[PDB]
Amino acid sequence: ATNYSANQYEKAFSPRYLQNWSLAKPTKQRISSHEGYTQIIANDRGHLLPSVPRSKASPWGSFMGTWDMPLKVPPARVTLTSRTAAGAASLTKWIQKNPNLLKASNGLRPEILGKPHD
Amino acid sequence: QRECISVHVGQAGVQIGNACWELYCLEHGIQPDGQMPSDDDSFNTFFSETGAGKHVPRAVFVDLEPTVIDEVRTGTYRQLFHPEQLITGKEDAANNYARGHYTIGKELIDLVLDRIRKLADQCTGLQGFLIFHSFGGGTGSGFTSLLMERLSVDYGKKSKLEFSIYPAPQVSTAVVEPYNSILTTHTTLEHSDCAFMVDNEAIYDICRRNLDIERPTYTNLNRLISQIVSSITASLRFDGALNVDLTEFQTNLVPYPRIHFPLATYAPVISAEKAYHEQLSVAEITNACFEPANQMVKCDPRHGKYMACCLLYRGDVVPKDVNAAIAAIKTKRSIQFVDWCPTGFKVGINYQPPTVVPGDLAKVQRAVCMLSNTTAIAEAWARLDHKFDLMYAKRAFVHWYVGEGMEEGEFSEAREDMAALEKDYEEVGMDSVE
Amino acid sequence: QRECISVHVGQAGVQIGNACWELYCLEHGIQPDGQMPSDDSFNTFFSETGAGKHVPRAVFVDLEPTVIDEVRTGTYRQLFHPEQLITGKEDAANNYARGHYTIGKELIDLVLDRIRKLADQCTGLQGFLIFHSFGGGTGSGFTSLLMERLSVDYGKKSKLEFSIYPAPQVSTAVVEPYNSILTTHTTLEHSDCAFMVDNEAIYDICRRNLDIERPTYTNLNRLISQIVSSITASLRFDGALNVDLTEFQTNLVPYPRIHFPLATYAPVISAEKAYHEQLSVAEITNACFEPANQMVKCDPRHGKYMACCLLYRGDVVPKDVNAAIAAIKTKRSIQFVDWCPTGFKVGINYQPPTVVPGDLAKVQRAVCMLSNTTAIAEAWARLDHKFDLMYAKRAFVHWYVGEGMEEGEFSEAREDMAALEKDYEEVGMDSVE
Amino acid sequence: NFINTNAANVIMGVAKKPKPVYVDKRTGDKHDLETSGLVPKYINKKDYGVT
Amino acid sequence: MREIVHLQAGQCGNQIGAKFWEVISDEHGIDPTGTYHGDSDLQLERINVYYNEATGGKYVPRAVLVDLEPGTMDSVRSGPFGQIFRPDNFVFGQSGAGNNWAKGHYTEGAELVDSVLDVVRKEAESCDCLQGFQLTHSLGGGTGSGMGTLLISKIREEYPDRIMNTFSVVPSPKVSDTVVEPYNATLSVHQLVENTDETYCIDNEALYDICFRTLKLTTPTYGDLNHLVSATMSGVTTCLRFPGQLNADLRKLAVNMVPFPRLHFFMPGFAPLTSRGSQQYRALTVPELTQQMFDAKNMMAACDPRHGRYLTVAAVFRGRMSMKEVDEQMLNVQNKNSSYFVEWIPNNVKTAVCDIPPRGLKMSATFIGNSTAIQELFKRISEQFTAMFRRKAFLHWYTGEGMDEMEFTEAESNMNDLGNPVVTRGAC
Ligand SMILES: Nc1nc2c(ncn2[C@@H]2O[C@H](COP(=O)(O)OP(=O)(O)OP(=O)(O)O)[C@@H](O)[C@H]2O)c(=O)[nH]1
Ligand SMILES: Nc1nc2c(ncn2[C@@H]2O[C@H](COP(=O)(O)OP(=O)(O)OP(=O)(O)O)[C@@H](O)[C@H]2O)c(=O)[nH]1
Ligand SMILES: Nc1nc2c(ncn2[C@@H]2O[C@H](COP(=O)(O)OP(=O)(O)O)[C@@H](O)[C@H]2O)c(=O)[nH]1
Repeated sequence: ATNYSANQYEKAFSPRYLQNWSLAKPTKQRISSHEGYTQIIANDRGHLLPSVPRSKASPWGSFMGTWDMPLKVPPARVTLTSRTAAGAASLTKWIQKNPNLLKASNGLRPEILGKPHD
Repeated sequence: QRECISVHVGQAGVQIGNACWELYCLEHGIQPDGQMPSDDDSFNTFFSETGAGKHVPRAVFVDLEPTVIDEVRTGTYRQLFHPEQLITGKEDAANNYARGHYTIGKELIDLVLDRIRKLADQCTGLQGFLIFHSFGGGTGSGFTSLLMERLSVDYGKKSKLEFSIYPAPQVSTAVVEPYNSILTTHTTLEHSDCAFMVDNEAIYDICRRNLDIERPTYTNLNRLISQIVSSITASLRFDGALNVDLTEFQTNLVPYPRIHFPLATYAPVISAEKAYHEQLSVAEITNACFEPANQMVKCDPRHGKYMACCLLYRGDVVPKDVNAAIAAIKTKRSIQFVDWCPTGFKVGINYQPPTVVPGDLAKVQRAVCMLSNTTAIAEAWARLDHKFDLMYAKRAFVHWYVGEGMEEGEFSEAREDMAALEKDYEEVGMDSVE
Repeated sequence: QRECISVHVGQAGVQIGNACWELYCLEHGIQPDGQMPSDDSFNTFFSETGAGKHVPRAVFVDLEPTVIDEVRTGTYRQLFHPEQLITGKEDAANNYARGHYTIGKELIDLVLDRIRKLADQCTGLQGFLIFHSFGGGTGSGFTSLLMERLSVDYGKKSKLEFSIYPAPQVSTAVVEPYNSILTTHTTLEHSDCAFMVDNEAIYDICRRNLDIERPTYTNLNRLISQIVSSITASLRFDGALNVDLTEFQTNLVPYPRIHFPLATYAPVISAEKAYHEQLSVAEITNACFEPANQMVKCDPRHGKYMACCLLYRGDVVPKDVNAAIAAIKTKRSIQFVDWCPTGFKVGINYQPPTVVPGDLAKVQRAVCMLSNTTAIAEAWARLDHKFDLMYAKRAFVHWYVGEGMEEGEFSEAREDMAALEKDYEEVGMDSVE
Repeated sequence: NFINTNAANVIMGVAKKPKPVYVDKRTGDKHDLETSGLVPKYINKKDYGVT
Repeated sequence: MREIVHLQAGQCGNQIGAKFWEVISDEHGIDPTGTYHGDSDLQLERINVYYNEATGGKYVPRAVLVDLEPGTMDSVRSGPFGQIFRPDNFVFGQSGAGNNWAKGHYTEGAELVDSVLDVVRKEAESCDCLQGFQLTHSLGGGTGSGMGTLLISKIREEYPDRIMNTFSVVPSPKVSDTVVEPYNATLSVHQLVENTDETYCIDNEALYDICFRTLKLTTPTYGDLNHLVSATMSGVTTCLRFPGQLNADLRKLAVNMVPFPRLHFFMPGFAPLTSRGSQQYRALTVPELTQQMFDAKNMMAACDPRHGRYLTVAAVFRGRMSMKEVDEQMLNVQNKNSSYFVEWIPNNVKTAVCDIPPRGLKMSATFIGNSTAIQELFKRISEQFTAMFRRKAFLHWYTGEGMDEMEFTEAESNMNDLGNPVVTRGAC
């Protein structure tokens, strides 16, 4: 699945318009045109060719469930406005000290906006 | 296109829930069977037609202990709530936040988040998630935290109000309440949006003096909390003059990041006999919401300054009489107001007159509900701290928490951030002298 | 011209067949005494003989009496030709060997003959729907023997293997691990689509969605029967997008080996919970993905989808099906492999699911998904771990060695099963470029 | 001094890493997580993909 | 032929424009079903300025309804004149603005601006000679302010030579209706100043004063309050809708009231207003119309014009009336009150006099005043904004939605840099 774009008809197939309220997968907007053939990367059984520098993520998706998630979960929203330097540092180090929540299918996807008073 | 998922968590919740959804029903007609006795679409804010003419409540009652939810699965409203929306468990949580955010609570989280998703995948425009709990109990303080945090992971920056029963200013029905309360505020300080607070001691007096009920029980109180949930959601169910949605209460109240603890206060809470002698006029109803003897959270609003107050006039309220009242209350030098808030009085004038449940309260053709964020809630946080410390000093009743998954240290980090909260109310109070 | 022959094998298959044919006889009116009470849609499953009698195009085969010697004295005795029901005289006694080498090479001949006769009275055969338990002898031993020869004869002809797979925890056989590894080594290059329906899963689904705390193998077969009646509704009833048996393979099995699709059904309500539910195309579709409504205890979320085929039987307006698959293609909980951009087959029929006096309710719409999740790696890993907790101490190897299965096989079998692990992993990795 | 002994006991203790149990039904039916197949447990073996 | 595209954004914009469409449907003879049921042929003569033709004599308003919460449009549809608009012009989005200018301008409203501009483009190209746009909104709060000014900027970059009239409900001096009205008003006025060609500022407190002191209403509703704004709306677009002598359309009015491009904020006024105890004491004449016009009691903005100088003044009359009386009255008011008018503009008043009054009266009069007194409104928003912005109060959501400190600093500095040219005319 790549979740392509229907170009003109996208306000229908937007996530919040199809009654999906959880943070959903994004849609790929610009389609890139390539030319010529594309070489084979695998074999008949589906195993990758030997040269082929592979990825580093797990072969299965990182669905981090209710027992694998870190305790004291960082908030989804953080805007660092009218907040002190110490509290801003505490919140930023919190969301940076929880790394695996940031890189997950059922991840956090935080919004880090604003700027504390020097 | 104005639905509101309600997650009632804990005895208090399941119980305020019974009261809240009874009012919801009598208001739109939905009988104690779903089938509306019509022979129109307003009900969608809380109900979901199956097509067979059955309107199912949009809620998820959750309680690690049976009993409370089970009396709802065998009572007048036993055919309204879809079985899988009443999710109980097997073992309780012994007034121990620990076994509500760590052990006997992280088991029901998966299924509740599941049900919440289905009740969301049927909404054409969710407004928010009204979570009702009690700051002082296993599920009330434990499951809510876990639920709130996990919600934020999914539904990210989506509204998430929190009607709550704040620890009492003297009564209290537990010996470990103080702890659970401080721990809860910490895990929800950054994950909740606008948590409304109603103290029980307060409603108890408001019922002995204004509603002539000498011996009030939890039901008399619960039913008044249902009238407040009505006014907060009335605009998105009935027509009015100045509609107020559930995304504006987070903007026109919560001032700075942490500070997010508005207080509730109702109007025309009179009692038949004492209503044959009252013109319950917009002014009277408003002046009353600012009287330091009606604030449904014992916290004399005089010992503090107002930060933001959003009034909600439900009924026959001439728009002009509202502007007049707010003016009068502003002049009165008794009521105070911070300097960084010139305009601090928000107004919502709906039209549907308060609904009368065959039970108590008078039939008023006008009523207001104020939701101010007074800096006078600081006294409450200080009192909660005196308590937390009087015990933490001897690490009393902590064995139980370390006896679940709460590393002793967490207790410290909690009260330490509660001290930060108190220091915040001092700054947001002081008025620039420049 | 759209005929399909069923080859129910083993007590498991002979009992899944009872329910299946009760539903098939109901769908097309064919009475228990083979006589449609005063159109040609039964020809997919029932052939009509001169004397107005619709006989079943099936071959119930058990290497012992009993199971089939109860379908010949049951309420459906004047329906099955007294030759289709083939019975042996000594069970394979939980021994793939006593079902692929001993008591079995003495029945394959007759079985293939009855298959040819039923396969000569068919203008256009869509394929052979086989039913076997991946645990017992006949279920493992014979299914293999049958599949191997079925290939030699009907070559291209499809061979869909509906099968009961070992469960995560519960199990009614100590020699199950072995038998399973063995059958999935011979039916890995001679089968086609192998739909797996674990019991623990159904047992759970029942208690949870139907409120039947203590179920029975019947409650199960009935639900497995509705799954098969959904795969073969286009070959009989009318639809907007019809899917032939030949399709369920092409558009599902990615690489030759990965031929083990999973299963799941929708509206599994109990005529009392269905009074508070809307059962809309969205509700039914999102439920065919929910990990709690899957027919093989395995959370697909901890895996990666490879090719889901969603069938829709009932009043499914096309745009509904679209918005549904589209909302799925947006939720993060569900993730797909990179090699499969388009990953959804859609079959919209019109015949509302039939009600066989039992447990489920009459519903207007209902779906059945056959996903090829890579989350089934845990199953092969678990199954092989057990085959290794035993084939290390050479336990219960004397039984198989004494009926044929030259010990050597156990090894070569576990080796291919280790390749199954590798494939599933690699066929789900990614490329930085 | 029992105040100091109890305080030291609660200060210097690690808690559980509690056992993961999940509830599937509305009633409260508990099931262990590892033994059920709804967890990655046998993926991370030592004989995966190798004889 | 001239056309006006009517935009209504926000709850306040939707309700005011709904009452305005009721007013002008009564004036033109359009029933709630959408036909013509009238008496004079002068109503179809210039009906192609607010109404598009359809099949079988249907007249449909050329209005775009915009709101990020589809709840006020629901009441508008459920009202009397609900089945008159296009269902395809009901551009809504499922969301909640929450009274954020940031959320109405830099987020979710930006997900509706494309559909809104599609409908606006369709209505604009379904015309012969478009003259401009009439947007109804409230500065205090979201949707009307944020999304409204986003459409203002977008429609201005699409059509740079068309008259843009913004009927804006400004924040009130006495009480308030949204906490963050200083923020919304500051940002929305910052957008309005370098954009629109005409801005009519209506204040609700002034509406209450003209409903209690002048009309002597006992129970005024928002229908009543919206009706007088609707009356000024109908009065200003009169010369291109009904025949008369000395016609003045929107562009002629803009030319004759703005001396400088930034000084386009006006103060509307309607003055056939009489109380229920006093319409039979009324002494109907053009001089009392001038008297009840110019006095600081019927001003619909909370800015006392006696506390400043009139830069420019317009009066659009509506009724068969003599020219000597009108001309002599609007020379006489300037000759008498000499310190309330700027001396460097000799005869700083315009006159238009159409012939066909509103049905029920015989003389009507719409007042437009560009005066120095709007310095009071902009200054009041300035100290409210400064008191809210020194302490970074309620800036939590405005920076959480994406905006910055410099946004608010630039808005306040621009509103002060408009407060300076307003006050420089009081000291010449
Ligand atoms: N209105 C109302 N308030 C309640 C009710 N029950 C409890 N409360 C308040 O809530 C506080 C504790 O309630 P909860 O936190 O919900 O109790 P719980 O979480 O269910 O924990 P346990 O029932 O003891 O296992 C008490 O101090 C009461 O003040 C109720 O039934 N109705
Ligand atoms: N619906 C249904 N399923 C069944 C029934 N009996 C068994 N099964 C399934 O079949 C599996 C075991 O089948 P097998 O071990 O292959 O039976 P077998 O090969 O005939 O072995 P024996 O009975 O000892 O001769 C069980 O795990 C069940 O899942 C039944 O009566 N009805
Ligand atoms: N004249 C008039 N003003 C209204 C009406 N309804 C609301 N308002 C004004 O609208 C202002 C608030 O509207 P606003 O917050 O912008 O609504 P929003 O656009 O949906 O966010 C209030 O100050 C009211 O004075 C009406 O019917 N008539």
